[PDB]
Amino acid sequence: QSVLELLPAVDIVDGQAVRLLETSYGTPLEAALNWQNDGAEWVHMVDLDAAFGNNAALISDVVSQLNVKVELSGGLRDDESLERALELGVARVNLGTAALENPEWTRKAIDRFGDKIAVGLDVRGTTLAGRGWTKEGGDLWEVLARLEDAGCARYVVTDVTKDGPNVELLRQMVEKTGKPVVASGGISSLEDLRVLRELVPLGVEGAIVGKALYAGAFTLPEALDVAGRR
Amino acid sequence: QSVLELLPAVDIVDGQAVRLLETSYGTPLEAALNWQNDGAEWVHMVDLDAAFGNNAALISDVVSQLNVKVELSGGLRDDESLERALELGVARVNLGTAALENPEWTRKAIDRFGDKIAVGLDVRGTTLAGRGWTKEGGDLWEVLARLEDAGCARYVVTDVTKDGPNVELLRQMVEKTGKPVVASGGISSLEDLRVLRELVPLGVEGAIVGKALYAGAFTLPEALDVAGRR
Amino acid sequence: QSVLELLPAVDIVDGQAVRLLETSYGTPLEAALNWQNDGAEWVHMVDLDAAFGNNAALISDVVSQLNVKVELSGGLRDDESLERALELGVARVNLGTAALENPEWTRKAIDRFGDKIAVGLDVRGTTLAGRGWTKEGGDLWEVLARLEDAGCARYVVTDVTKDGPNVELLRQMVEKTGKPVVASGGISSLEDLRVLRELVPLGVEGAIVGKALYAGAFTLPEALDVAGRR
Amino acid sequence: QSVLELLPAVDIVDGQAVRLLETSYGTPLEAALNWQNDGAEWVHMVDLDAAFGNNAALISDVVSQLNVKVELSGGLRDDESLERALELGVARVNLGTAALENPEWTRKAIDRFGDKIAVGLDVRGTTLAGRGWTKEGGDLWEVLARLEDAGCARYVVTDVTKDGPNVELLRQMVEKTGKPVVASGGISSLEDLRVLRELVPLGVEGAIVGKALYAGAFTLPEALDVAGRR
Amino acid sequence: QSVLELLPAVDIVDGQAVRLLETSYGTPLEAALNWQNDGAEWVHMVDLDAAFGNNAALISDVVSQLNVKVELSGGLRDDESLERALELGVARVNLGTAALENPEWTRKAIDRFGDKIAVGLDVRGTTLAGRGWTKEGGDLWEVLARLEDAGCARYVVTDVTKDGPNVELLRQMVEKTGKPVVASGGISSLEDLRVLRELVPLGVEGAIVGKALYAGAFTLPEALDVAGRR
Amino acid sequence: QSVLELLPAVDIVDGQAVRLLETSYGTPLEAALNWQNDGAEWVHMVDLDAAFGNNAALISDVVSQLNVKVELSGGLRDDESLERALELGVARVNLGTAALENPEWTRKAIDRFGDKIAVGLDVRGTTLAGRGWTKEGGDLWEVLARLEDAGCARYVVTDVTKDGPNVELLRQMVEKTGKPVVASGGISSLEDLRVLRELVPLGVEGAIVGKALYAGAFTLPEALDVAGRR
Ligand SMILES: [Cl-]
Ligand SMILES: [Cl-]
Ligand SMILES: [Cl-]
Ligand SMILES: [Cl-]
Ligand SMILES: [Cl-]
Ligand SMILES: [Cl-]
Ligand SMILES: [Cl-]
Ligand SMILES: [Cl-]
Ligand SMILES: [Cl-]
Ligand SMILES: [Cl-]
Ligand SMILES: [Cl-]
Ligand SMILES: [Cl-]
Repeated sequence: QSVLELLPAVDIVDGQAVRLLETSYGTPLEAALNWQNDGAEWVHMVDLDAAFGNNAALISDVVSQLNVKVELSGGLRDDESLERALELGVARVNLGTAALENPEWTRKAIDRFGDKIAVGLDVRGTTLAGRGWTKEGGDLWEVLARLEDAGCARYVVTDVTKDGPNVELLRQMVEKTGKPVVASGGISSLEDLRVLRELVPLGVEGAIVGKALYAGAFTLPEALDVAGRR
Repeated sequence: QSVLELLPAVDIVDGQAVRLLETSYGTPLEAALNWQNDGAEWVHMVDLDAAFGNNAALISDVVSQLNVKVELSGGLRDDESLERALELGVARVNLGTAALENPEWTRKAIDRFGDKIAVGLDVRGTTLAGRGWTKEGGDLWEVLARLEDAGCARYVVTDVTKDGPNVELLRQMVEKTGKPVVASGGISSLEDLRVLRELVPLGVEGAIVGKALYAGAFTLPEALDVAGRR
Repeated sequence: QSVLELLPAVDIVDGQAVRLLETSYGTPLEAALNWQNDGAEWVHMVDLDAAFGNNAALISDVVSQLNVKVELSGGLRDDESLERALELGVARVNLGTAALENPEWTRKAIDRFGDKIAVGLDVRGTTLAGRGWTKEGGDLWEVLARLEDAGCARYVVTDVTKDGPNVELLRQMVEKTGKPVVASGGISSLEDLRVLRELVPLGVEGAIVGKALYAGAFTLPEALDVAGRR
Repeated sequence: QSVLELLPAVDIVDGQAVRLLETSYGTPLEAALNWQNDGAEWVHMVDLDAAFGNNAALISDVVSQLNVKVELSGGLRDDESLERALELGVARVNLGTAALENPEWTRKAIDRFGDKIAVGLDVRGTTLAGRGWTKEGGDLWEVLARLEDAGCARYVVTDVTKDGPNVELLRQMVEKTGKPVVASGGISSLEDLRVLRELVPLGVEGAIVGKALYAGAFTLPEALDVAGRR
Repeated sequence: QSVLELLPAVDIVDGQAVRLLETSYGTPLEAALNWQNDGAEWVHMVDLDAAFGNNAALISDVVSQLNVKVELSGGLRDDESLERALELGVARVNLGTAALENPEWTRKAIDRFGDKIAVGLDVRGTTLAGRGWTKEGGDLWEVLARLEDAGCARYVVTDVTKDGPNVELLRQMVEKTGKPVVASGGISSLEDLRVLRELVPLGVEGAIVGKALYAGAFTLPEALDVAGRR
Repeated sequence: QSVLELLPAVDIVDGQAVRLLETSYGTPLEAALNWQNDGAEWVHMVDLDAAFGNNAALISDVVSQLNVKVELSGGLRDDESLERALELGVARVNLGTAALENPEWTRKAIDRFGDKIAVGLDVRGTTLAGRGWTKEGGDLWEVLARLEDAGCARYVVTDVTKDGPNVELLRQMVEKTGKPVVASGGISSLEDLRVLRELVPLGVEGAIVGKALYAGAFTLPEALDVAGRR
């Protein structure tokens, strides 16, 4: 059975990161090291300071001192922020809002950096998240169409609903694009990982895991045993 | 028996939050996680720094890493503050003073954001709280009348007296508006939760809990057993 | 026997407060919570940062999360400082030096805010404390006369001598004014609390307690048993 | 036998103070409280931040919450610094260098504030300490002559040599002035306290103690038993 | 058998450094001391703050208080940064990107400072790492050719791939240059150290070790036993 | 046998100092106190913040509260820095680079302050350390000649090589100058202290100790037993 990659979360907030052992804080390195110690191949690192930051050295420490691969997201919205992030040596970045608000910029980024770029999409069902005073979340399939035309290598789809994984949506995206899709959200137990691993032959590549870890539904080693060991 | 939702409090003060285990401080995530671990569906998060702040990343961490829903209040007084708060992805916000001092702004907010907006009212009996040099707390029923005309989805009524829950007031508001009302204050024991849960069929939706928790009157699991488990 | 109210001290210094368990520091909330846990009805909170500060959020946390009533003092010397303090929702404030240096301002404050205002007087015997290069402590009875004409609701008299409670002075003030008087200083043992409680029928309302607590002369529960439980 | 007062040292450095239990740091209040707990009547508090500072709130906390009397020194060199220090309510201050470099200012201070002012003199044998590029330590007896003419109430003489107490010098000063003299330095054992206590009838009032405490030569209770209990 | 030198890593990030005992943070001195305590001759110190800083005093502390030799890298990109680093007294520095982007500057540095200068090259296989919007990693052998013409004393080759040591590349560089080469990356077990030590007679001088230490593959004493004890 | 004075090191770095008990950080006072507790007469205090700072209060605390004598070095390079350091009351200072780069200034300092001034010389064998872009370490004997003409009271010679004590150099300097010389570096065991103590009759006065302490070669009490107890 083909392996479902896991990307346990590391959130950088006020220049530190929670680590799940109970909880403690410390550096992003210590949080990512905890996951590596458990058998992780990847971490999904979100720089929340940058998103809403000067954590470049903290991020570079993770890249330089750990074997785990870093997928970095948060505030990668313009030429300077993107170039600086890639200069840190991370394995991959995720673009988010601006990549959908600035489609030509996203295309320019994909053209230049190729498989180092993935695009994140936050969804409630099949609706894109986000509502401001004058802006609304666009049409998911119209957005996907633009990214596909740009040759986006990889999609990260985060279900943000609070009210299991959306298999139908993940299926539709893998079929429209023929690209790897990474799922996030909708995971409450190891059974949800089983459900996602059944989709690996269809193109679901991996899952970001975080909420279920902090909720104590399972540990990372338990998740890796279910998702698959390479 | 219909369930009374509980919204245990998390107060962000100097960029940290007390957690009740004895007390310790740490991040808002750790405080909200403690409640989630106890079975909470919601937390009522007050950004006191913003009210009297740059806690956006701390708040986003809670939203992103926890299953608990966040009702966010504190300093949501103008277009920028409101839009920024909603951009954090929180389930709901509460407006307070400005929403009563700027009725047209409140109406504009309700029109645009709908059920993401609730309005908080601080009361002593049936008098609105607040006295300045030249401003006084307005007429509770005149204020409610304006909010009802605006189509406010939900009210959060906090009894600030220090001298049980005001059943008569909560009854009157649910009947005037036909909207859900969340109670805060006047809770000293589990019996007060019983009293409030009897009002769920009349439209009392939930209770914010905080004072009684810190006073040791009960624990959150004990409260949830009384208020109801879904 | 009529109860003598106790107002155990909480001093906010560099944005933190000592807590007496040995001593430890933490937030003003944790200090006030310790007293509440012991049975306190009130705390006497002094913002020393403001007096000699941006502790508004820390103070609001105490008001919002605790059942104990807060009597707040420190740097309440002008329209802005006073209005901001009252906006925090505290039960009562104490004015100090400026209230005696600006009698018309004090009168204006008393007229507007009524029983939310008490005035603190520091004394050595019957002499008002304070000596600068060009200013001296005024005449205690001349100052009291002005406050009485203004209708001051309540006096807090702090004996600052270091060289038991001054029963004669407290008696004279209760008789001149017919107002409640709160005593501070001159307490070295539980017997001093007995002495003060005998004055409750004459108008001594309460005692601030602090020095004797830190000196280990008694604990707060021991003091409350002597002063009276409501 | 007349009692020799002890004034154990508290040094405020970077807004904190070492406490001798081993050593730990914390607030000036906690350091002064440790001495009070041991039976101290006085502490000799040096604000080193001010000397070489905004510790006003920390100092006021000590004054307000402790029974121990504070003798405050450090950076009290001009009208503003002196007035601010006295406004903190401390029992006594010590003037140092400026009081000898600005004799008329010192006289003005003594005239206004009387027994709240003592003057500190640092000595090596009978030579005043201090050598700059263009300034030298003046003549001890010529300096004393000016202070005596000014009516200085009290002298604090600190022996700064590192190469027992100088009984002859302390004798000469008490006889020239008829004023109380407080000794500091030259104390290596309890016997040195005995030597100093024999001088109490001649006018040596007290000793600052610090070096011997940190050196472990004795504890404060042991010192108080030797110096005398009132 | 000729000894392979080990250069265990110390990364200075936010003015502190992780130490591997589990992990803890503290000063760069404490991290380097841990390695020295284990038998290290060298540490490879990276100032990540400078790279992406004012850690000069922290670095000087290591140089001054420890017997271990420091190889310092990070942000040594111009005349001022280089001169300041060498003024700290470190045994050796490593130049990185600028040394390849500014070949004449690198030559000037090598000419002046000789064997105090080594040049670091980050590689994926035989491709130089780094891709920006308009800049790409140059040709490894063309870069090496320029450094050889400049008389570069020593090369530090870091394999940054995440997808054993590259013996062929290390062989080619030692043969092209006749200079010592230090390897970094590609070490997952003690066997990889054996592989590298076999290359010591060919000119591989040492290995930086870090990833494998934090991964728990071996301890530093275990590594030193394999690499060789002098 | 004449005693060899020991001057255990205290390095002030980021306003704190490592203390060797394992290691911990705290204040310079706590570090110097540890040495005093072990029997030290002197500490050699280096203000690395000043060298590469506002540690004046921290330094004054050491001087004022401890019996140990302080030899202070670091950044004493000009009239203001030197005068300020001496105003802290330290027993002695060491001048370093500027004293050799500004010989007339050094002479002016020696003329004014006499035996309070010692000059530090960093050496590799008999070569003065330091190489910049345009400056080189001068000729050791030519530098010494200038200092001797100036009447320098004392020399501190630090061997900075990393590749026992240099008896020949220390001998030559004591004979050229007839002044006390303090050695630093080249100490790996108690035997090296024996070697240095044999030179006391020739004019070697003392040794700074630090590297060997942190390396665990001996403890300070063990060193004092070897160097001599007065
Ligand atoms: Cl990576
Ligand atoms: Cl998850
Ligand atoms: Cl939420
Ligand atoms: Cl409650
Ligand atoms: Cl209150
Ligand atoms: Cl008291
Ligand atoms: Cl006092
Ligand atoms: Cl002493
Ligand atoms: Cl080095
Ligand atoms: Cl490694
Ligand atoms: Cl000294
Ligand atoms: Cl040494």
